[PDB]
Amino acid sequence: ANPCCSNPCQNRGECMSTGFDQYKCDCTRTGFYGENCTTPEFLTRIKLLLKPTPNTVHYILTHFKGVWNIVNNIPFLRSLIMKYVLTSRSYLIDSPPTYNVHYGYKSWEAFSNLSYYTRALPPVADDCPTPMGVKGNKELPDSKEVLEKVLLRREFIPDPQGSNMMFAFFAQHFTHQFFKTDHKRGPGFTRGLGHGVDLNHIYGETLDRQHKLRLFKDGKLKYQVIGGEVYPPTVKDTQVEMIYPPHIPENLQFAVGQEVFGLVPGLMMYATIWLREHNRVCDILKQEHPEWGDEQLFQTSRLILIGETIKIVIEDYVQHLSGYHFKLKFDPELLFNQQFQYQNRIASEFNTLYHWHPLLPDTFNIEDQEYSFKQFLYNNSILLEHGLTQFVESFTRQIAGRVAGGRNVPIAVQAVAKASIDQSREMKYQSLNEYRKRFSLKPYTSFEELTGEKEMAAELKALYSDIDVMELYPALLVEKPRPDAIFGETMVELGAPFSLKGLMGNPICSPQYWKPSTFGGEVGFKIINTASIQSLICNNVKGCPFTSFNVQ
Amino acid sequence: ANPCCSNPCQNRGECMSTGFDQYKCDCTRTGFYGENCTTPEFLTRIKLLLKPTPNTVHYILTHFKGVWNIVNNIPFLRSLIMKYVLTSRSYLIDSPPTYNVHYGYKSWEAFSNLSYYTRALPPVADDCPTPMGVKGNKELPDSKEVLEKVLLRREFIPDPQGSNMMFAFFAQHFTHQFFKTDHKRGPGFTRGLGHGVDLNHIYGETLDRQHKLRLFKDGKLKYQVIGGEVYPPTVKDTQVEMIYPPHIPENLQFAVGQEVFGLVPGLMMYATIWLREHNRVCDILKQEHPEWGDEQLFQTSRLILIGETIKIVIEDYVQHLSGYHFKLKFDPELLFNQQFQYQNRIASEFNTLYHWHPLLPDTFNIEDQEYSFKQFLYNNSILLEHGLTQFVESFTRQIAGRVAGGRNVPIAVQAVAKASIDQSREMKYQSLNEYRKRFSLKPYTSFEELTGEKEMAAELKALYSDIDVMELYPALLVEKPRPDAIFGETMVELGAPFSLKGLMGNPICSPQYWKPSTFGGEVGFKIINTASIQSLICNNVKGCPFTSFNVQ
Ligand code: HEM
Ligand code: HEM
Ligand SMILES: *[C@@H]1O[C@H](CO)[C@@H](O[C@@H]2O[C@H](CO)[C@@H](O[C@@H]3O[C@H](CO)[C@@H](O)[C@H](O)[C@H]3NC(C)=O)[C@H](O)[C@H]2NC(C)=O)[C@H](O)[C@H]1NC(C)=O
Ligand SMILES: *[C@@H]1O[C@H](CO)[C@@H](O[C@@H]2O[C@H](CO)[C@@H](O[C@@H]3O[C@H](CO)[C@@H](O)[C@H](O)[C@H]3NC(C)=O)[C@H](O)[C@H]2NC(C)=O)[C@H](O)[C@H]1NC(C)=O
Ligand SMILES: Cc1ccc(-c2cc(C(F)(F)F)nn2-c2ccc(S(N)(=O)=O)cc2)cc1
Ligand SMILES: Cc1ccc(-c2cc(C(F)(F)F)nn2-c2ccc(S(N)(=O)=O)cc2)cc1
Ligand SMILES: CCCCCCCCO[C@@H]1O[C@H](CO)[C@@H](O)[C@H](O)[C@H]1O
Ligand SMILES: *[C@@H]1O[C@H](CO)[C@@H](O)[C@H](O)[C@H]1NC(C)=O
Ligand SMILES: *[C@@H]1O[C@H](CO)[C@@H](O)[C@H](O)[C@H]1NC(C)=O
Ligand SMILES: *[C@@H]1O[C@H](CO)[C@@H](O)[C@H](O)[C@H]1NC(C)=O
Ligand SMILES: *[C@@H]1O[C@H](CO)[C@@H](O)[C@H](O)[C@H]1NC(C)=O
Repeated sequence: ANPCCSNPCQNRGECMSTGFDQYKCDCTRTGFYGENCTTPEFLTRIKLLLKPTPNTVHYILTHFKGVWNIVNNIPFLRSLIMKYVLTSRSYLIDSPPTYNVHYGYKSWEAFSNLSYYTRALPPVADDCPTPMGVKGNKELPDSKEVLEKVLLRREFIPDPQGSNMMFAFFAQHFTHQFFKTDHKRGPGFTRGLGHGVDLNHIYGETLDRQHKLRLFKDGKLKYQVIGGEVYPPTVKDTQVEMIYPPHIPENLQFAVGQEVFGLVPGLMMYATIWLREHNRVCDILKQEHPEWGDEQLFQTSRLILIGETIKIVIEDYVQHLSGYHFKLKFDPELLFNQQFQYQNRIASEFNTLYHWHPLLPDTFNIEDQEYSFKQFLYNNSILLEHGLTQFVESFTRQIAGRVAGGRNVPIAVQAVAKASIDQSREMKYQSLNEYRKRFSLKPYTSFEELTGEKEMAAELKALYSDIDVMELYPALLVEKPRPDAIFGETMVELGAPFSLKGLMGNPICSPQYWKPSTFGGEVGFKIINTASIQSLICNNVKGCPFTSFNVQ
Repeated sequence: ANPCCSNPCQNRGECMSTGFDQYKCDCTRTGFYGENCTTPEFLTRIKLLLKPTPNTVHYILTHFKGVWNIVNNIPFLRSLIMKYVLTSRSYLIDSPPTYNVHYGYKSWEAFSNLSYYTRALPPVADDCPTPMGVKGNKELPDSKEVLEKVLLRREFIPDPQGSNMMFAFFAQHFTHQFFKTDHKRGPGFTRGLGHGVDLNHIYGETLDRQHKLRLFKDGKLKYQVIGGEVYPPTVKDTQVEMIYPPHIPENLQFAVGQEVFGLVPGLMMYATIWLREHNRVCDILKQEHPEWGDEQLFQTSRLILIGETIKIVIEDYVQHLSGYHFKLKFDPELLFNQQFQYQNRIASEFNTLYHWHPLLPDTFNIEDQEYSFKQFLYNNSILLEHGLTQFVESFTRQIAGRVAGGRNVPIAVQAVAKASIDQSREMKYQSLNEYRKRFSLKPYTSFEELTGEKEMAAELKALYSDIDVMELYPALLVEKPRPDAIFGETMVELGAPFSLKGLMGNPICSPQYWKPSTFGGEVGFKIINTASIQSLICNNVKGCPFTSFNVQ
């Protein structure tokens, strides 16, 4: 019935119903006019001709290694380039946020209710004749069919970028501070009211939990020593609620910021590394500030670890993902004479696109052992058995799986992949191509253009019939990868903007925050500005083991 | 104890303790350097010489009536001027917010905890030797003494700007959506988690309350008809919690967004006017959108009333307060090519400075009657007795009191003035002069310079001894007023920045919001862009009585 069910309005024009059968597009500031915001304004046509495609730009970022080598060493050029990578993307994210699972038009409820993931594209109205709007059949294809036919791994396909398990677990650990779906309410709701990098996964969402996690001397987090090694405290000692299956002995129930982290030893590894890091920074701060009390030492340390986390993500993590020869930089100052909103809201689609389960291997290989999924999950002995050092050495060596290119979701975790499909539909996601369009990408004209091959395309075609009805999530995992890259174009172009907004939108990047005293002086500031995945592990793991995000 | 107690750092440098007895100032981006951020940089000296004082600028805004008359009629000049008034102030507010009652240094707790009023200046550390830091005596003067000596009204001093009761009650009504101190926690905490103009005082803080207040047809708010006139529903019909003394009969317990509004008939007057307005905009929207359901009609109407509210406040309310000959304009577009944070956090100091109780008259005069405080409070009969029309006519005629200039707090309300003093101290406010310095104002060098007279100055001197120990709140009510103005310099210069930030920071002012479809089309948009205090009363109060914020 809804006359906007067709997504009539293009180039970001907003569709509004003007009577039961008519509609109108608001093209304000889109750069286009006409009934459907498809006729470009003169100034808009220039831009549309002087605008390289993302695939061109990526090509330039991943070639001319010699030229980038020179740029990387001219601080003022490096700054000019990073500033461009930061700002070019800004315009792709609504901020303040707009829509959510229940609101396809702006409302105060949508803006003000922090429990919702926000939405880059509004849901398909409940009374549209098809799931994707007006196109396709009354129902989407059997999710199980799509799962089995183009998603499930036959043979393990390694990531050509050499991503490793140190990377896979870092992504899970880091992303799981802001992806915390509140399943009691539904898939489109969140328990991460911080809506960003606040390290609630170390310190807790709520003051109540934070306080159980704290030692209240020297600003430190409680911890225990086992075989001379530092580890998170126990549930028994802290009373913080954790999710453990009943058969887990009280002494193995580790308490950390995030209630789910006890479930995977990879998580607990990072949880332990970051716990050590926080207490480490405390000793540094106390040294500088014998006048300081427990609160200030604690809060300052937290501010510093937020900085470290943003640094490592941009300069090591995204760096490695990108494959860029240009050396990415974490420098808030680059946005200071620029228009930018220091605020963020986690988008449902960001969450969805970030279900990188293909990363996971068939077995988890530590030292001599090869642990099956069954053996690895909820088994922290494995951690105590080998220790952090051996975990880091091992995970640095084991290659992670390719995410795009299709057929690489481990069977052990198929239920999670099916849910990703089913819950997308539940949330009334628009189609792959609508999302491509929304991110300034050219719609795919056939399934074969999407996959870059024939077999999976043919299966997808038989299932969906029309490319314009293809779904975002599966498309992501099935897409033709960039050359020797871990992802396809859609993943990158949707992901980068959400990612940089959540990184740079954090308040410590704001002018009033981004200064030495915020972090307890120049020595605190330097911890942030010199932080790296290597130092993090080096400072906190015994024998300062070498690590990196790819199998060297 | 704390080295930072004396407030050593100037020009917005941050004080940090470097050892028990030393300190350091972070002057990053202040424009000054040196141990105390007092030595200006070359570029800073130019600015400091080409910068007119606020008292000069005010003079220019309130004279040359002929010139402003021309500027007000050249749309592009009017736009250039308002843009300057908007932006000149921006730099005075920390956004993202920084400090609060418990945090004198930035922390994630301070930033993230939405229950706190933020702070424009950090509290005085708990272990400073004096209340103001290092200056003054171990305790401030008897708050009662200050109350009685320079705050209590002998004779009613009328506002020379001719502010009236329609104005007084509008400020109470409007401000009381974002000033809602949570007294269970303490004076530095708020129940207004919207931290701005969200009209929760009409619609409720929580979804639960909103829903009890709503009719669920045509997007309307419940209401009742009494003697052919429309009024808010009752507590018995709705179950919404209100604050009424026990002797109030169930049929007089009106339910509205803000639990406290039943306490003053002036509040209930506006509460009724805005309730009517909301249902009025619903009829308009249904007419335009017969396709629309109850939710969308309700939410859109709310978006529109937010807009109307921001419009009226800038173009009528602040207009009248300012005394400016320049015609202020509500135009979000003026900030679109500008650096600005669409976000806000209510400052404790804003709350404090807005305790405009001197506005209140000795009696409330409606038609023939002269009601005492005792008779007026919690008495909604008075409203049903005379009706809205007669209330508007009467309150348009009755002059309000002058706020600055001293000795004008009605005795009936002395307890509230004392609390304002006591709770300031409880929250560890810095001194008047610290706050002056913080808003780029020149410290007062004597009490006589503050009051502009001798008698109240002498009393204040005998009480405080040192001008540099004088307190913000009393100073506000006692200050020498601008010429024939309602306020003194300190009130204006502190007040204006907080005020404009809360008005313009609202998301509907953000580019992705400020467009017709957000408000259900050009007809909804036009309601916002033509709204005025007069159109509000006229479309909603029988007889379309003439109203205004000032006495005729
Ligand atoms: C290591 C073994 C893993 C298992 C057994 C697993 C399984 C699951 C399960 C059951 C969920 C939904 C429940 C939850 O919140 O935890 C989930 C969600 C998710 N997974 Fe994983 N996963 C694993 C690793 C990873 C990795 C490496 C990533 C890469 C970032 C990842 C990304 C995500 C994301 C972003 C969600 C959504 C979380 C939420 O909405 O709360 N997972 N996975
Ligand atoms: C109409 C008769 C009025 C009465 C009986 C009254 C009384 C009070 C009382 C008892 C309080 C503190 C009570 C509490 O917060 O629990 C208060 C606070 C306050 N008053 Fe008034 N007042 C009146 C009018 C006004 C007006 C015209 C203004 C002008 C703006 C005003 C400004 C304020 C403000 C800003 C607060 C702070 C409340 C908060 O922090 O949440 N009042 N008033
Ligand atoms: C963010 O949006 C959420 C979804 O709208 C809100 O969650 C919903 O709030 C309601 C309570 O405020 C619940 O509705 C039910 O309403 C009936 C009416 O009479 C009550 O009796 C019920 O007790 C109440 N709940 C139950 C158990 O039936 C919704 O169930 C509730 N949850 C969901 C997922 O819809 C959030 O409240 C909102 N957040 C904020 C801060 O307002
Ligand atoms: C914003 O900051 C507020 C002020 O710190 C927080 O409010 C405080 O949270 C505490 C709950 O975590 C309460 O403290 C008490 O702690 C002991 C622990 O052993 C409990 O037994 C007590 O029952 C608990 N309070 C009670 C009911 O006695 C504080 O009372 C509470 N309020 C104040 C004024 O401090 C807010 O929690 C915080 N907001 C967020 C979102 O974290
Ligand atoms: C979820 C997500 C997706 C992308 C990014 C990201 C950000 C950036 C940058 F440079 F803008 F910072 N690049 N970049 C990126 C670029 C290219 C690839 S690739 N090698 O798969 O084509 C992979 C990642 C980050 C997070
Ligand atoms: C609480 C508060 C305080 C000041 C203002 C304000 C804002 C503005 C402006 F500039 F933005 F338009 N002026 N302006 C203002 C200016 C001058 C006076 S006056 N007649 O007392 O000197 C009174 C008010 C608003 C709210
Ligand atoms: C209204 C005309 C008199 C005002 C000036 C009074 C100076 C302060 O006088 C005070 O008056 C208070 C209010 O009645 C009383 O509660 C106190 O006992 C008294 O000290
Ligand atoms: C917009 O395209 C044209 C108007 O130029 C119109 O025929 C069409 O109906 C509109 N879009 C859709 C989906 O039909
Ligand atoms: C957990 O790991 C331990 C130690 O390596 C192993 O012996 C045990 O079998 C594992 N338990 C499960 C249920 O996999
Ligand atoms: C800052 O002012 C000067 C340093 O230039 C010095 O006299 C003074 O003591 C410093 N701080 C204080 C406490 O005034
Ligand atoms: C309330 O007002 C009514 C009529 O306006 C008046 O007669 C009555 O005395 C007042 N009641 C109180 C409680 O003062």
